Amino acid sequence: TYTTGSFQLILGLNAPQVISGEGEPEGEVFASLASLEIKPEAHVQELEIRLDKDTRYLTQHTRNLQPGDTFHALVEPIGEAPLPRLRLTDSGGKPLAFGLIDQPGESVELNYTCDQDICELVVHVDGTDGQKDSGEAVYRLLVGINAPNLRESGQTPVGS
Amino acid sequence: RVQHFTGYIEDGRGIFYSLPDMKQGDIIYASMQNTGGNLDPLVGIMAEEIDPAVSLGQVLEKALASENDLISELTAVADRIFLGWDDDGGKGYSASLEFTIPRDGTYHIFAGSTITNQRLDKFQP
Repeated sequence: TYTTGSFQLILGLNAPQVISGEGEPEGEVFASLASLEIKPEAHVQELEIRLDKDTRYLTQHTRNLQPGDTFHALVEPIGEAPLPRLRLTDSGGKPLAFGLIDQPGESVELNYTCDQDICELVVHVDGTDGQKDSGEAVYRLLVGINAPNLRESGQTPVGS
Repeated sequence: RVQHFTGYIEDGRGIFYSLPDMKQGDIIYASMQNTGGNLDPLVGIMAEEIDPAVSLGQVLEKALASENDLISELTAVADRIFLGWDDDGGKGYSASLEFTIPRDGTYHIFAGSTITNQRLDKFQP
């Protein structure tokens, strides 16, 4: 089988002490990450959620985001269910973004960009506008990382 | 030129500090860190001393009743009340501010609490 885990890599140029495994950084750099030369890989996931009478508030946790990344989300009801509210907060609850209703008012969308070294995000979906017992309202939630084309994804959910 | 201050904030009641007779061309620096409790620092600078409580209260009045998007309404009110401000520019929720003194005169520094949510079961600023 294959193996998984974290690693430390030390590279040297005309520095015979590297093969000992104890080479301290010195001189001027000579190698760089190759993946930075091209475009990032998109990850998309879609889930179906239902807001019952006693379960009108729902939250979900997202994986860690590296600096420079982007985050998008949108919600579309299955049928005649009213549009719920959408917002984005961190793990402590500090607000970061709020949902915008499009001119064709059938969906709500959100967007964010990463600034800190590590960002942990939480997505809030709530339909507790009042106290009406609408019943079995069901919505479709689409989320993506580094996927600005979530409006027309086309491909099935890719990546992790 | 560095000076230290320590204080306590109760239910969003800020503290004013006076900067007498600054000169044009000076650069002000500010940093505010939490040392106890759940305080979320906020710092702002202005010329004429006016209590922001009446203006900031309307932001809590609107959010408490609707969607209103706090992060929008707070930025718009702050850009009117203060000449310069910062919420989370430091390590964590701490604030840090750089402000070039526009003209010659005196100014005021305002320290206090921002409007935030700290729950995941329901939204309550």
